[PDB]
Amino acid sequence: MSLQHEKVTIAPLVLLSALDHYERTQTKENKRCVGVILGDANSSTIRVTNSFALPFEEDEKNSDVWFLDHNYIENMNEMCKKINAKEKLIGWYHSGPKLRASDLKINELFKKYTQNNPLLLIVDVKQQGVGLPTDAYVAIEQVKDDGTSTEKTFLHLPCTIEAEEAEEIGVEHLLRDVRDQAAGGLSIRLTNQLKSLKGLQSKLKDVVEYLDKVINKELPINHTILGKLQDVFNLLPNLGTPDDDEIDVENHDRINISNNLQKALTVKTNDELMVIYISNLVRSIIAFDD
Amino acid sequence: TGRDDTKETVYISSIALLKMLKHGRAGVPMEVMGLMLGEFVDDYTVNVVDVFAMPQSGTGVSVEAVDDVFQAKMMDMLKQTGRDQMVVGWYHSHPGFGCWLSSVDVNTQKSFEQLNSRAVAVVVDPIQSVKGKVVIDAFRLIDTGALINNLEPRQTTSNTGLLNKANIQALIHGLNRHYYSLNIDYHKTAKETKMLMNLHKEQWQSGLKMYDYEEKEESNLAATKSMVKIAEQYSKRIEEEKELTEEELKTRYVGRQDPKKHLSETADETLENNIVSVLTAGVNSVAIK
Amino acid sequence: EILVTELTAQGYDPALLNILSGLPTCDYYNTFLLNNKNIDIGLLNKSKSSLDGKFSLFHTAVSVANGFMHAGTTDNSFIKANLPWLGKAQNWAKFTATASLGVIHKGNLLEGKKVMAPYLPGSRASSRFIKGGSLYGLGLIYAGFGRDTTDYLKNIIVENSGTSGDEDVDVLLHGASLGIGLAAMGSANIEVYEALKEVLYNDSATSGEAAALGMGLCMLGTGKPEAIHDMFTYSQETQHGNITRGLAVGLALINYGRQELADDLITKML
Repeated sequence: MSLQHEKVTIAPLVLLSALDHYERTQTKENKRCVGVILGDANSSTIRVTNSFALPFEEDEKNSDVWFLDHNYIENMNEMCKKINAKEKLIGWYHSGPKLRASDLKINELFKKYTQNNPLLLIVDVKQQGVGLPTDAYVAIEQVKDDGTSTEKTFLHLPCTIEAEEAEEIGVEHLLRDVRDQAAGGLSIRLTNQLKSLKGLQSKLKDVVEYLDKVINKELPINHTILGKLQDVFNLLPNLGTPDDDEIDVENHDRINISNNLQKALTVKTNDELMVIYISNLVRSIIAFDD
Repeated sequence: TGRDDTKETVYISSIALLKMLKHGRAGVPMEVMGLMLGEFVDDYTVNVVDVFAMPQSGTGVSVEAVDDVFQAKMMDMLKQTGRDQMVVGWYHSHPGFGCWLSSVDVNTQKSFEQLNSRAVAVVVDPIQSVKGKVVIDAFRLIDTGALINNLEPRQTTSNTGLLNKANIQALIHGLNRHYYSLNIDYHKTAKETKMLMNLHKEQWQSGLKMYDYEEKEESNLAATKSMVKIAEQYSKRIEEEKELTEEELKTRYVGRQDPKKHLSETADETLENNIVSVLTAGVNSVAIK
Repeated sequence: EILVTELTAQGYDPALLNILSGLPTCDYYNTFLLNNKNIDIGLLNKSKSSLDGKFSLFHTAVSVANGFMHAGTTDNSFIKANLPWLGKAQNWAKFTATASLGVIHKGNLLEGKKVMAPYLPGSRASSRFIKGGSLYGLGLIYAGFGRDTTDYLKNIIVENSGTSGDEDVDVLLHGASLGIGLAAMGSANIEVYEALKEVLYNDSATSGEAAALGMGLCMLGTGKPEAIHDMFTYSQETQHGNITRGLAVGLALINYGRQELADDLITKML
């Protein structure tokens, strides 16, 4: 098993396919579609190219009770080679809104067939998230230095996408939106600028109330989270630094370029002002002549 | 009366489209193929819900390179997952050539037409789908005898359609002598839209994230110099621009590309670029501390 | 329709109540058209030569075109000019030619059944198209005048609304549903609304769209909230695009003259 990971890259196909398979098992209300996840690994970047359904039953009475049809998984993999002989198990997807604690026991079963720690890719079917509608975890077993026993736990990794160029234009072809969450002109990136700041608000809210929850409702004092929080402050500026004074000098510089650029545009349009007057001036004569 | 055949439009679900592209480009230039699972409802809608790939061969497409043994196992895999419906045809990918059926492919198609008459052949060009257009065209065999009787007009009855011919040359030979091509529409849901349009996790990490300010100074330097050269060129032009006949001035005093226009494009890009960048600096500096 | 019932009880002569029907008034229009219609029969030939009849799209343009040109009085010139040419066509090109007779013979109430008589279901069986396209052409003939015609078209629909339907049946049932729409236009027949609702619920290929149009015509202007919602919903229910288009615009017919009482549906449709 690879115990080295960094990122998860996801093909667009994977997400869409799990939503299709979800409605065709007709799953909802704690019955959640679970299929196998196919792709490349032994790589720090988990590259997920495809996904398929397995025959799976989820009991809603107990989620620690589940059905997985193990025999099917071997047969399906032989047909995966027929398509392309470089797709293997690298985990399993969940279709639910969020992480279950029965998902740790499920993850055990796919270890048997993987040369990499098994991936949990939550494909939402309500399409939440302010980035991608996918969350990503990989199960890691580690000692915890907080005085608590060895856990197997799902630790978060970033989500990214790797899309084939051939496929990507199909996304553009399908999509008739002119894009307001991706770069464009000034106004488009002006939305992108406000959108990012409003994203920071939402993310900043959740930390504050997690900290409240720890010392009154008694959620674990998790040192690893709070350590990254200490580094947020140390990497945070302080007023009266000559670096943040240099920002003032650097503001002057780019604004002045805008100031001259603005003048340049004003000149050019005043050439067209005079042109049109010369066009009206000739067309007085033509009218008068008729 | 007999049976009348009429227009259809092949609706390639968003899922189906990505799979054909993925499987087809990856296997190019060796020919790729696979079956189309879907359903026919209506009399104007072929709805392809999913496709899969059948194993490649270095004999490419053949009537005996279809392989039903593999089809049967695959069908039972969808049956256990509750996804089987009806195989609505076959697709195959020509490598860098156009969409047209080969003579061999006509006989591959003749087999599936027996099994279901509404079966299509969907010819894919993957090395041409890296434009801003995806090139995919669809065919469906029509009886040779019917073509003699002038029953190609029959296939466009009861709408004006979006009728257009995207490709001729081998295509219009095969249409004439075999098939009726179909236009292609795409189906997708409102869920699937949101999945497709989303392509970054850095959506909220792109107006707080910024580029190095040395790179910005280099950029302002580059931009201002470029427009300085274009201005000298413009100045040479606008020593006249006052004689009869616009076209004579454009040749003589170069208004070849119009240095007015050229300066406008360049001005406007760097001007817009700087307003975002200043705005990013000022947001972070004031808000964070 | 409400006005005549009142005038009877105020006490009036039956001459007046004949006018208010409009059947006399249509005939006065018939006469005017009978006498003065100036039509180029040679133009019809030059177009006939250029636009082939076995070429189906080409055949339609002509049938429609000549049908408009000779529209108003029963003219059998089109039939005789193009006598072999019509039979060359089939599929919807032959459907149009039959129903184009009702464009030419539009109005002509007295002779309304009579002239369309050889193309009627149960006196024609050669094609499914002719059988359906007469019912539609019979509907144009009584368009705005079909108070009697409503029952006669409805018999065929209710007979065919128990079927799951064949593609043989669909072509007959389609023209019935367009025809009865015109016949019952703005007469507020809930009988017709019910009858065509069961046709839409068959899920038939051409007929579901044709039924959807027909309800909107009959129930023009009423703004019935049952009809508005049921049809709005059915677009998701249906899986045929034709059927989906037919419902959307049939709601248009229903919200005629209802301006901002109809604001609410528009907002939802968009």
